Amino acid sequence: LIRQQIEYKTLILNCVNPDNENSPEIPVKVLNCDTITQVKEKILDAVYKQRPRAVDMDLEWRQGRIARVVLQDEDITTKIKRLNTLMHYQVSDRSVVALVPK
Amino acid sequence: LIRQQIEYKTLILNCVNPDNENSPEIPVKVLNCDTITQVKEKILDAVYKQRPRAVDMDLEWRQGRIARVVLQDEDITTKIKRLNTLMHYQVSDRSVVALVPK
Amino acid sequence: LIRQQIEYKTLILNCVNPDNENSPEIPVKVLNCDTITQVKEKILDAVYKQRPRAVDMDLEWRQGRIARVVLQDEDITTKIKRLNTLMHYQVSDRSVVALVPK
Amino acid sequence: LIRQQIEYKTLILNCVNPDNENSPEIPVKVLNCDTITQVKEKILDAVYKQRPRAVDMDLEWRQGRIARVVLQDEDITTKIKRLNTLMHYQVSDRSVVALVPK
Amino acid sequence: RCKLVLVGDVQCGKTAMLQVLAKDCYPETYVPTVFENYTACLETQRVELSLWDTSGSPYYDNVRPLCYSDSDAVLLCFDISRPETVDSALKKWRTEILDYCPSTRVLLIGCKTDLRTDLSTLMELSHQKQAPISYEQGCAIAKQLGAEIYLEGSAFTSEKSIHSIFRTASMLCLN
Amino acid sequence: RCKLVLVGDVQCGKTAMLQVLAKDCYPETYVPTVFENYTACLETQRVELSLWDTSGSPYYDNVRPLCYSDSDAVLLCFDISRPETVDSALKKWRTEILDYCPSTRVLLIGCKTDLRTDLSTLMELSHQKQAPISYEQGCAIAKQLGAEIYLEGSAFTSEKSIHSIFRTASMLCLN
Amino acid sequence: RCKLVLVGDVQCGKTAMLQVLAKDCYPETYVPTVFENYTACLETQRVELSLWDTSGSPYYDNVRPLCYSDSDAVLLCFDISRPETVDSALKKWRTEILDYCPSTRVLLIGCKTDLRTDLSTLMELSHQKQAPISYEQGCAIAKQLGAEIYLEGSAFTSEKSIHSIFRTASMLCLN
Amino acid sequence: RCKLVLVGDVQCGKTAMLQVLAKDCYPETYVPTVFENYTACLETQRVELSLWDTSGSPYYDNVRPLCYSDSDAVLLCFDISRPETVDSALKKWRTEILDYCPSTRVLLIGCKTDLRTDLSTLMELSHQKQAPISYEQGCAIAKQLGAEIYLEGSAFTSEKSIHSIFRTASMLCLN
Ligand SMILES: Nc1nc2c(ncn2[C@@H]2O[C@H](COP(=O)(O)OP(=O)(O)NP(=O)(O)O)[C@@H](O)[C@H]2O)c(=O)[nH]1
Ligand SMILES: Nc1nc2c(ncn2[C@@H]2O[C@H](COP(=O)(O)OP(=O)(O)NP(=O)(O)O)[C@@H](O)[C@H]2O)c(=O)[nH]1
Ligand SMILES: Nc1nc2c(ncn2[C@@H]2O[C@H](COP(=O)(O)OP(=O)(O)NP(=O)(O)O)[C@@H](O)[C@H]2O)c(=O)[nH]1
Ligand SMILES: Nc1nc2c(ncn2[C@@H]2O[C@H](COP(=O)(O)OP(=O)(O)NP(=O)(O)O)[C@@H](O)[C@H]2O)c(=O)[nH]1
Ligand SMILES: [Mg+2]
Ligand SMILES: [Mg+2]
Ligand SMILES: [Mg+2]
Ligand SMILES: [Mg+2]
Repeated sequence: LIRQQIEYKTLILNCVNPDNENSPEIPVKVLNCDTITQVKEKILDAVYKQRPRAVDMDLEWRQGRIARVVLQDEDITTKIKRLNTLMHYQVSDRSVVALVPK
Repeated sequence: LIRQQIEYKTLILNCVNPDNENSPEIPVKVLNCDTITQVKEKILDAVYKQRPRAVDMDLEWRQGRIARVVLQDEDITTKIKRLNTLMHYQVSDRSVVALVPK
Repeated sequence: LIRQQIEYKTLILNCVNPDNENSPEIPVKVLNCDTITQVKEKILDAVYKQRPRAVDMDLEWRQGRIARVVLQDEDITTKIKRLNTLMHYQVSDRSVVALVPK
Repeated sequence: LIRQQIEYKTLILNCVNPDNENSPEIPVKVLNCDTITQVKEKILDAVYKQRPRAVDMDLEWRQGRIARVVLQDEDITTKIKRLNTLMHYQVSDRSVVALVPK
Repeated sequence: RCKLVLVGDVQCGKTAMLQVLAKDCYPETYVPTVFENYTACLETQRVELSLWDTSGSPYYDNVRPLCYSDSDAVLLCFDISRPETVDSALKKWRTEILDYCPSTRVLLIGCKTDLRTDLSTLMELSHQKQAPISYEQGCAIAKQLGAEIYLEGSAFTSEKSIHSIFRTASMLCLN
Repeated sequence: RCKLVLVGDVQCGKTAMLQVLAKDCYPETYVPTVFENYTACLETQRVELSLWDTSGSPYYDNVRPLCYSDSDAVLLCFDISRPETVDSALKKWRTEILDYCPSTRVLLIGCKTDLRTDLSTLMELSHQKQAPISYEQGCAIAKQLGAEIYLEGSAFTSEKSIHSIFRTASMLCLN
Repeated sequence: RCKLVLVGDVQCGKTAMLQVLAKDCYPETYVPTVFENYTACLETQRVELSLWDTSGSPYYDNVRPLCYSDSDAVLLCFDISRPETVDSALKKWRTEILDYCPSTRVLLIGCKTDLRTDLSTLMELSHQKQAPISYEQGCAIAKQLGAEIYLEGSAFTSEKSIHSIFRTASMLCLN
Repeated sequence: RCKLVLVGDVQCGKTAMLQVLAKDCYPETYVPTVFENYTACLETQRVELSLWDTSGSPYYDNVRPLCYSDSDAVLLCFDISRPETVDSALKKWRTEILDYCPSTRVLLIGCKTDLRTDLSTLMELSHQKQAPISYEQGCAIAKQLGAEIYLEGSAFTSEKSIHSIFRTASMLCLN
């Protein structure tokens, strides 16, 4: 079985517990080639074993205490039409993310 | 000629130039037993050799860059009825003051 | 009784306890017109109610943790021959001093 | 041609100019599997195109302004007898080194 | 935007706290305050703090009250190494706050907690039939006064302890 | 409340400036940024600054543009000791700003002015047929770009120089 | 003149302490050390300290021992929020010290004491069947090792706590 | 080990320099010195500096000379914003140095260089038929005095400028 020139890999994202921020983050296994929608689906499956839907939530990439950016399937960074993935944004393994209600 | 138990003395106040703050302050000779109204009159005489009147202006006592307090003849600090003086507030020689339109 | 033009006054010096520095300083009443020898005598009387003699000790004037200067009856600061006093050096009330073996 | 499990690679070391420290460092190409003696030989060939010999000099690995350690073919870190190499010490590409007279 | 006014006895450590909070700078040498204002910012919610420093001296009894106006809280400070400053808190300062801003929330603040382990301070207190004010005592004094909370720190040894006082103060004012 | 976003080549000195401004802390060791936000406050008029630090790396070309949103100014930074960073300013950075926030005011910011007197930097530039970017050159580059102002400083040697950049930046945004 | 070498696991807080002591600067962001040297001075007796910082990583097992030479003490550091670093102290670090400098006095140093009151750290430890290393535990570990003393502090929250570690370390080396 | 004594008029900026050098702390508020000593360390060659701060006041003319003993250099300081302090340097201070330590090397040190760009200082000097002392003027004054060098800086705006004065001072004393 052949590996890509630009390889696909699993990553763990540390998702903030929505009920209480100071609680440990929840690890969620995802693929770097996952679209932002697929990432949200995986977080919702893991964090909600009345569920929110992928389209009801924004994925937030967090840095330190306050800094955060919203990642989406399509935005000003999209190259015209591939859906944006984690590798598009270069989200690193073990990055802190959050799901925030739109 | 006898001196008071609590002595009267002249003081110089450094009054901010109203036209431009970064200009040198204007020295104004006053008495420590001067009421706040008499102080304002003296500043207006010195700084306006259509003049504002003493009652049109508040005397501001400045400390450093931002801190300031308004001094008046009568306020919550008055002992019932002596008019407040510089010595009442203990305004020091060479204190920076300003006249601000009420 | 007439007061001097340059008045004489008592001062308290806080003398370091020689047995242990971290112990409270010992207050010693002295005169500003006292010569350094008279100051040392007074400290020795107070701190030794085999005693060291005034001539066996140097008076140290301390500032903060480490800074210190030796005061003496005669040195490079003497005006030719008045013996140096506390007022000569302008030692302030409640200054920390120490007696150190020559 | 097969590559090692633990691969060999060229590295550039930035050697301090011995005549004047504030001058630019001299780049010297070496192998990570080079012994410390071979490294010194290469620096001496590059920096002396009466030459010092490899055995006359110590290789110094520098970090920042003051920190430095001497690297040698054999020392307390040697595993008993392979000569120490750059990869033994994990000297990184573009590390600052110096040759100092023993 | 939150306005806090600091009051308490001379040399109790008010200016040292504000200098550490606002200026990242500790004053080893005592400079008596008249009045002053600092601006700090911190996150609890971004909050801008206008911090008013006042003289602890009776000398300035007539100007200090002019600082209380429209304050969200008064920080009543005392020096944990000098119990006489707790006496002033319960007497002079309580009375002044009640005379000029009786409805304003008060936070009780202990300063110089580092001096609890300072040998020479401890020895001096012992010769005076005294001891350092403890944390537990601070809490009790706060209860007695009707202060909303007791908080303490050390401007001298812990910059973060001062940050935490004002973070907590800011949170109490926003809720 | 003013939002400033810092952009410019890797190692040009953006994070060093923000750390000095917001944290009173200089990073001797280079830690590559992804993105970050700082909060500072200063007087010109009290102003709260939200400062966005971005990676200068092409690696993060897809996430950095998400930081430009609703910014009051872009601070286009370059390293006065490396003229290649001025080339990037005129090319990569101008183009990116024009692609993502063309109507947003741009301030041109020189970093590391202290290196103009650093012997080893000077010697290196000379061997490369280069020289340090001068103040006069910064002003000219700002004119060519259409930047509103050129400002410079030294995070390494002058904390106040960084304060003055942001005071001036805050004033330009309020007027 | 006193030479101290700091050893202990990666991220345990060695470089943070030295930066606070020598540079008055706290590194929020982790930069892995290879090796480094700092110079500090303090009064106990003026003492000049040459402080050697080493990597906690196995990666650098071959170069770190070269730092032990002629050291007056080894400061064996661990992170009070991570008991696995105490395990390394009793095993890897004890063994390395005994292999390379067995006659050199060892001081046991706990880092990050502030994390004893950090809610999220506490919650994480609880989910791991762990807890923070206490002061009393540090003293016991020092006894078990044959370390001359246990000392602790917080580079993050108390600059003076780090000063006091090195003042005490300097005094132990002079006596 | 190098002993430097700082002398010069009141408020000229001596204590501000030593506080920045030794304590990483700038005194905004003027506290008149009597005498004091600081210890700093720096690399040129490790050097330990014992720094003696003296009062610029005539009040302390009788105690200040006791500080000159066994000094490796005298740092004769003046305030670049007040030319009257240059007059004192050429008259009072030259004469005192010649009376008490005539063979000791003297370094001429300008303080507060930042005030050359301060609008209100500039306006005040103009109304007084004065101007700020320039760098070129400092060099000329040093020549006239027989001082070994002229150096200047800004305790207020450049911590590194003060470090560089003392690094240079240390180097002159070692050679
Ligand atoms: N040990 C220790 N000393 C402290 C601390 N904070 C302040 N000090 C000391 O106490 C002195 C007085 O502090 P300061 O804040 O100036 O007093 P203040 O409360 O503002 N007094 P005032 O009301 O008269 O202006 C300082 O000069 C310093 O030496 C601290 O946390 N610990
Ligand atoms: N001489 C000098 N060096 C400086 C100055 N500011 C920063 N540096 C050096 O430059 C290095 C890189 O600075 P930094 O701000 O981290 O770079 P950056 O612009 O944020 N890069 P990135 O975009 O990759 O995060 C620092 O580690 C420091 O050594 C300065 O004013 N002078
Ligand atoms: N809460 C807290 N965190 C700290 C403290 N000291 C350091 N840290 C955190 O721990 C991280 C790692 O610290 P550092 O000293 O760099 O680690 P190190 O021991 O030198 N590791 P290495 O051996 O790999 O170089 C720092 O980046 C900082 O975030 C402290 O006192 N408290
Ligand atoms: N603008 C500016 N002001 C400064 C600078 N250094 C000191 N000052 C100001 O000048 C004041 C007096 O400084 P200081 O060093 O205390 O004076 P001094 O020379 O020690 N005087 P004394 O001999 O009486 O102790 C400080 O309080 C500060 O406000 C500087 O570099 N720039
Ligand atoms: Mg005060
Ligand atoms: Mg960066
Ligand atoms: Mg490290
Ligand atoms: Mg002084």
